[PDB]
Formats: sequence, structure tokens, C-alpha cells
Amino acid sequence: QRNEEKAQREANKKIEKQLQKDKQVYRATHRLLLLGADNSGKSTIVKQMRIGIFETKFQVDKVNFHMFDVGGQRDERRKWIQCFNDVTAIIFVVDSSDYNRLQEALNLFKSIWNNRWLRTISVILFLNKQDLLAEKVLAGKSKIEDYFPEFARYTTPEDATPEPGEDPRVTRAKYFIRDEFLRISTASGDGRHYCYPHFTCAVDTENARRIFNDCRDIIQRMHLRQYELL
Amino acid sequence: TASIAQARKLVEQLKMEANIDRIKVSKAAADLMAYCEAHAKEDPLLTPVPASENPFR
Amino acid sequence: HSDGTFTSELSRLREGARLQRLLQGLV
Amino acid sequence: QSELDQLRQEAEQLKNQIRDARKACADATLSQITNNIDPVGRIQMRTRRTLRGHLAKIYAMHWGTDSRLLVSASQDGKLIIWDSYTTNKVHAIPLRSSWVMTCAYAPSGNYVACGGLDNICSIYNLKTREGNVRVSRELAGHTGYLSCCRFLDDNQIVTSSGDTTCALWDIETGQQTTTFTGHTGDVMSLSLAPDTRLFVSGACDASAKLWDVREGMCRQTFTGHESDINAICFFPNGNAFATGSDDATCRLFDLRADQELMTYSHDNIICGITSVSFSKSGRLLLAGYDDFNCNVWDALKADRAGVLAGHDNRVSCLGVTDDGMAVATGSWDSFLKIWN
Amino acid sequence: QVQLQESGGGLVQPGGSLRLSCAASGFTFSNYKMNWVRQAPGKGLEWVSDISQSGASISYTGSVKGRFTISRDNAKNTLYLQMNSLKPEDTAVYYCARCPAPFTRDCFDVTSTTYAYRGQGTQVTVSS
Amino acid sequence: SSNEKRHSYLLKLKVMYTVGYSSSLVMLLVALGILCAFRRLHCTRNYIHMHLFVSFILRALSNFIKDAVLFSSDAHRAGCKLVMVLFQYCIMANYSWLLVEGLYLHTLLAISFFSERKYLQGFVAFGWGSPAIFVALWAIARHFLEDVGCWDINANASIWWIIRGPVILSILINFILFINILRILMRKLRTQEVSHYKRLARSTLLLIPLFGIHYIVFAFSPEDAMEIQLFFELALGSFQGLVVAVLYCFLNGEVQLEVQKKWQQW
Repeated sequence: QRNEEKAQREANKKIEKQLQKDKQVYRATHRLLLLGADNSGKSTIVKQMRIGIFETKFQVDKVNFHMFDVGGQRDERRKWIQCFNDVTAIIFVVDSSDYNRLQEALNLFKSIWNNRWLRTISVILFLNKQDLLAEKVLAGKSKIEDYFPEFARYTTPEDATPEPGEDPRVTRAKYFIRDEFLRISTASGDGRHYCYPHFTCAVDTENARRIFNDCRDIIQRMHLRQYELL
Repeated sequence: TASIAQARKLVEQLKMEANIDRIKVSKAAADLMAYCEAHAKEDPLLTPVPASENPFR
Repeated sequence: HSDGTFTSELSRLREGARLQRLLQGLV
Repeated sequence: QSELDQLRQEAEQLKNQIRDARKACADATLSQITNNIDPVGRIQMRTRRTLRGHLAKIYAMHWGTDSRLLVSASQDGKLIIWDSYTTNKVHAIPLRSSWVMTCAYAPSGNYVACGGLDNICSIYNLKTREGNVRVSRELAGHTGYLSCCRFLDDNQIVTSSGDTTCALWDIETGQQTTTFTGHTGDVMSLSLAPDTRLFVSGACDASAKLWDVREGMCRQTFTGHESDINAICFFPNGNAFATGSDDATCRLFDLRADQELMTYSHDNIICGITSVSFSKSGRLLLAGYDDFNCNVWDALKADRAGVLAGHDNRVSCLGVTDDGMAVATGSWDSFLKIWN
Repeated sequence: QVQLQESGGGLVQPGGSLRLSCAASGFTFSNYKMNWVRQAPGKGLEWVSDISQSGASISYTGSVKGRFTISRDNAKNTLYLQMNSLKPEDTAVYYCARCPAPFTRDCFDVTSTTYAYRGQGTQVTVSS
Repeated sequence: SSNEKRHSYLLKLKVMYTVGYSSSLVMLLVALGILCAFRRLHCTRNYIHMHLFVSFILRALSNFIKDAVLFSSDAHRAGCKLVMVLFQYCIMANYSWLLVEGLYLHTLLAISFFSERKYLQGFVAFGWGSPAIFVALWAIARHFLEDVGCWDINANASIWWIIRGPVILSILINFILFINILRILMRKLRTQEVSHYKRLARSTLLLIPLFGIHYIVFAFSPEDAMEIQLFFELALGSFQGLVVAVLYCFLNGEVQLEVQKKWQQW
């Protein structure tokens, strides 16, 4: 017909210019995979990120982030997790005040860190509910050494900035919990991805900025690895 | 409670698969042989097609 | 820049050299 | 309570009965019956086209009955209908949910289907008169991610989900008309029989199940794999099928002898199969892998016959045309490659 | 078919020892990282111990470190958990779990409610 | 009798920088070919590498043309003046693309949340069109205020400053960006120790050729060391392209993998 073909080329022109308009939007927005447990408190975290699967959109310094709380799937996650091998970061929320379940968080971390399709994604680790851990430590009725026998031989590390007016046992507890994840993070993460641990509670307002800063750091290290400068 | 019905359904669905009519594996392989040997001529990947009829070249 | 400085210097020197050869030939 | 004990021993009794019945028909092997056939040699195929335009990983790809048009799903939110002859983009559909894991092209060509982590199967009208490609319908009712969907006609679609169940729908009404249960893991793949009267399914429990569509029961169950089954595809005559798994092997099963006919594996292959497909004759078995390339197997001697090594990332999906001339391969490198 | 049958376990008084065994079949045992998980009456499935393919790497939940000892016999396709000083908080159903994929260090979903490659479990009732 | 010292010195300098620009032209041609003949390498950084490689090739070719027209054995005034204008433009373009590459990496590590392809337009426009403005203004000032023979002798300082100020600013700004980039990288290594210093030194020695950092040594230098100044730059900054090419095309991982593909699986 030799006329159909140029109409096809015109449709292709329109489609491809729309596609390159959409590529600017796709590459300007950063996708975050929000993982956690029923007790971790991801709902309150996304309640701080004001502005089958749930999405929240927030903006920090005119940069757009889309965080995907998968939610309505059954408990097995080894297949759909692969759908997130491209995200900027995995935001991993942990209920730090629940020692009995901490070992199930660590293992989950240990499997996210070591998964073939997630072995380059960085994990922004939010140790949530710090006030609960504080009151549980000061109550004294719950011993971290009962669940983790390596807490008796542990001391507050050197680069450990405590909060003002904080009891030192609380500091030992929270930094031991953080170092439990950091050991997994360092045992296999060879500069290709890093864990960014933060201590947060349910009333903190600066979580979006923390994710913004960790995402900036991830991008900068990707650029510094492109140039073979690091 | 639920595991009872689970196991019962499992065993019943398993035995309802047992009264199927099976053949020998010899026939099950000869059938595939005969199919891929009868339809061998019209497979443009097994026997490559020259650029005259090939639309993707 | 340095290419320009080399060019200026070599040009000036060989100009002076041609002038000097003319001065020998004429005097 | 002896109820669980006696049901346990009843299940073991008749399960081992089925084991010996499967055993009481294995007179020989497919390898020794095809011990005299001719090898196909070395299947050399080249990248004829390379389709570009997807921004993110390609997760699914269905080949139209046109044997020319493609639909491809990428996890950036785009269904791109494609003309493979001219590499032109007929359509580009923006999706509501970016995380699509499957796509389907109606055998009549009027509608496409896609669904992912939103648990909804979206059907889009391609042949509208008012001049737009809009959402024809949203099939909701799964409680897990939708991993595969296939049209039986322009009114009925069968979709498999991560909630361990398959569902045959009625698109005009939007109501699920049949539910196929029995899998104990995520259902990953679907494959319809030539007459679309049966369909076989593979789940994340190392098991495949044959279902009758109209009644809604499971006819046969096949085991033999060691890990999750990622992809299933029928044999062109519909009396066999092939499964690809995370245990780095492929297996050909028969529907009449009811047991694994053949296994396609190699020691140098320790990555999982992501997709499989048969050539129009059934002599070649295409299998996409995690090692970034596809492998062409002689489906009767199990010796690998060729390699399709042109992709930079994980090979998601394979598709052989109805006429058997081309082989589309999608991948996580965002590029579709036609081979011939 | 993939099959994991557990043996051992039963009645012991606090301070007793038990050898839980897990006979594997239907797959290559030397490829998969193995796990012991448990479910005590009235709560969810919890991970107890794990051992890698060859058997060098080994880990425990922490409330069993020093008391439980995991050990695989690849040449015999068997997994073992030896428990020396049993406390009352160890009475539970004990399942032998396999890792999902055959050459990985990460094992997802082993403590899932209906994970497919898990055994039926042995009841270990520790009471005096 | 004097000035034979400087004449022989400049002739040997000519021999050596001819060798240098020849080797750099060869290697930059090979590198541009490898960067363009592989579509997987078509980054936004490799695009700027290609433009820098083009600027280096133009610098070398323009030096060859200027030599063949001027120092190889009153008409042809226009042709000679246009050769000199082309020469100055190519030199200034190489300096501007060194500055553009420094600015790209710095804005990539100091903002890192920006539309790269919208920045690419302004970066290429600046790199190829800031040379043009200054070289055109210099040629105008020469045609008007100092028009003697070919425009190959810089005898008026101001007319020469018009085209030497921009180059000095390029060098200084690119050095500042070099320092800030290394500060950022030291923070990256330190925050989140002998191997730290070793990696920092390696990333300094790989970043010196690509930014034109060896020019800050003899920027702001008296006429007393001019000779050795020339020597250094002309005898070694004529190999700069070469080493640059080599690294940013031959010791790269992405390039090596992509070329190994087509070489080995044919």
C-alpha cells in the first residue's frame, strides 16, 4: 500500500516522543521498597511521608519519591520481591523493642542483603519504636541477654553519639541492636551497597529528610563507582 | 480442625487421580517423535527458511 | 596558552633570523 | 486422635499405589526410544530485530496471532503493542499500577490483558471506534499478585495468581465464574491446551496441575522438580508439556503416561529457568535463564542445540510465533530481541 | 517428590537430651542450605538453627546457642539437631526446613505458615 | 650569535610535541571509535568523554595544520589568518571541554538530583561555543587593532589577554572543582586507614589527566621558566590526550567488557 507505512511511522513518531517525555518523569522519581512486619510500624512511617500494593508519594527538596508498601500479599515473598531489584533503596523498618521477634527481622535482613537480585540495593534501616525500647530497658523485666547471649560481653562502641539525657543501658541496648544488623551488612556488602541505620520513634518528623539524604548518598556512590573513583 | 479436612481433601483429590487411564511411556514417546517428525518440514527454526520468505531478515 | 606562546616565540625567532640573514646579504 | 494417623497412612498407601502405577508403565525412556533419531546439529540463530523503547525491565511478552504484532509489559507502567516487521510502536498504554508481571494478547486481536502486584487483571480495548485505547474492564477477586493471564476468547480469560489459585472469568460481566484450587504455593505460569479445553499450571511448590476449564477440577498432578516452577508451556499437540524451575532444570511431562518424560540440564547451568516455549514442530525447546541468555534444547535428545546470547540482564520471557518463524525474548535489560 | 521426614523428639524432663533427625529425599541434599524451625503451642513459627551446604557456616537463634548443635550428613541426606540441656521453653513442633533455591545463601519463607519444602514436624514435649 | 639556543630548543620541542600529538591523535581516534561503536556505553558521561576526545583530536590536527602552514618553508593573508583563528579556537575548545568535564563530575557529585539530559544541552553548548565567542572577539581585535602578517606573533598583551584569560580561568575553576570532588570522595571513604589514602591517591592520579590539573603548575608563572613551562606542557601535555584516552577508554571496566563480548563471541 506504501501509504499505510508512513501513517505507521507517524504513529511511531508520536508514541516515541511521548515515551521520551515519560522517561524524564521516570528517571526523576525514586522508587523505594518499604519492608517491615506487623509490629514494625511502617504505617506510622508512611504517615510521616505526607508529601495488592499501596503507594505513597512524597517530595523532599522538590525531589519526588514513590514508596511502595506491598501489603496485601500472602506471607511468602521470595517471588514478588524480585520485582524490586531496581528501586533506589529498601526502607526496612524493625520493631527494636520486641526482642523475641528481632531474630526474625535479622534473618529477613540477612536474606534481603544476600539475595541475587537485591545484592546491589542499599537498605535504609529504621529501628523504630525507640521510646518503647527505652521504657522496656529501664523497666528491667526483659533481658536482652536472654534472647541474645552476646549482649553480656558488649559495650557502647566508640562512634556512638547518645541522645541528651539518655541512660547508658539504653545506649548499650540500642547500639547492640543496631550492630546486630550492621554485622550482616558488613559481612557481605563490599562497597556495592550499604545499610543506613537510623534510630526513630513514632513522633519523629525528619524521616523523609533521612531517606532523602541516604538516597543522595546512594546516588553519589553510584556516580563515584561509574568513574571508577571508588 | 482445619487440618483434618485438609488431609481428607488431599487424599481424596489424590485418589481421584488414580482411576485415570494410563498408557505406556513407549507410546507417550513415540507420539512426540511422530509429531515432531510429521511437522518437521513447517518449522522455520529447525529447517531455516531462506531470506526470500523470511520476513525478519 | 602554551601552543600560542610556542607559536609566537618560534615565529618571532625565525623572523629575526630571516632579518639577520638579509642584513648579512645586504651589508 | 487416630483420624490424622489413619488419613496419613491412607494417603501414603494410595500415593505409593500411584507411585508403583507410574512405575508399572515405564517400560523404557524417551532417550532410548529416540536413541536412533537424527540430532538437529547446532541451531545458529541471530538477532534480526532489537526492540527499544521500554524504560525498565521487561517482565512479560505475549505474541499476537498476527505472528507480527507483540504486546510487552515492562515494570515502568507501559504496555507497548509492537509491530515486529517494522519495529514500530502501534500502541503505548500507560498503566495505573507500574508493577505488571504478565500480559496477554487476545487471539482475535481486539483486547490486551495485563496484571501484576495490584491483584487486578486489566483488559484494554484496542479496537475502539471513538479512537482511544482505554481500560475495558478490571477483574478483581484475587488475594495475591497475578502472575499469568491468557485469553480463551474475547469474553473468557483464565488468570493465575500468587494466592495459590487460578480463576476463569467472564469479561463481559466481570465476575469470576470458576476457581481452580489445589496448589500449595504461588502459581507462576499458565499454558492453555490447543483447543483451550484444558490448561496446565505450575506453582511455587515444585508441582504442576492439569485443569479442566468448564467443570473446574484438577485432573492430574505432576512432581519431579526440586524447586519452584517459574514457567510452563504446552507441547504443540497438547499431549505433553514442559516446565522450567529454579533448580536449574527443565522437564518434559506427558499427559497420558502421567510421569516426567525427560529432563534437560547441564552441570555448567546452575541458574534457574525463567521462561520456556516450544517451536511449532515441537523439536526445539526454548528456555530463558538467569545467566542472561536463552538455550535451545533438542527436546528429543535433551542435548543442548544452541544458545541465544545477546542480552545484558536476566531473560524474563520467551515467545514463539504461531507460524513458527520468529522467537521474541524479553529481558531485564529492557530490550526485546527477535531471533530467526 | 520433595520429602522431609522428621524423627525423634517426645517426652523429656528438664535437663535431658534429644537427637532430632530429618531424612531428606527428592533432591540433591548437598546443594541446599538446611534449617531447623519450630512452633511452640500457641505462637507462630520461629527459626531455630541453620547450616550451609557443605556444613562450615552454622547459626543459631540465640536462645539455643551452646545448647543445640546442628549437623548435616550430606552423604546420607540427613539433618541432625542435638539438644543437651532442655529447658521447659523448648516444647514445640520441630520442622526440618529446606532453602528455596539450590545455590543461594539467602533462604526466604522458611518460617512461613504453609511453606512447601518443610517437613511435618516432631513434637518435643519437655515437662517434669 | 644568540637566540640559536632558543631556536634549537624550540625545534626539538616541535619534534617532541609532534610525536606527542601524533600518538594522542591515534589513541583518541581508536577510543572515539570504540566509544561510538558500542551502544551499551552510550551513557551521559561517555557522551562527554566523546566530546572531550573530539576536542583533543581537533587540538592535535590544528597544531599539525598550523605547523604545516607557518613553519614549513604577501598573499594568502586571509588563509593564514583563518588558520590562526581555527588554531586558537581548537585550543580554547580543548580547554573548555576539560572545564566542562570537571563541571559535569562536580555537579554530579554535589547536586546529584538533577535532569542530566537537560544539563547536557547547556554543557555541550558551553563547551563548543564559549571558545567561539572569545576566539571571534580576538580575531576582531586583531583585524582592527593589531593586524601584522599572519596573526602568529603575540606582541600586544591585551589582545593576547582576551584569549589567555579565559584559559587561565578554565584551569583555576577546574582545579577548584578537582579539590571539592576529592573532598567529597574523602568524606565517602572516611565517613561511611592506609588503604583509604591509597584509594584517594589513585583517584587523584586518575583524575589529574581528565581535568587538566597539570596546567595549574605553570599557570601564573613568570617568563623566566617559560622554556621549561613550554617543555613540560608541550612535551607532556601533548601526551595528555593519549593517557586520558587510554584510561577513560582502555582501563575502564564497562568498555573492556563490551569489547571483550564482540571480540570473543564474535
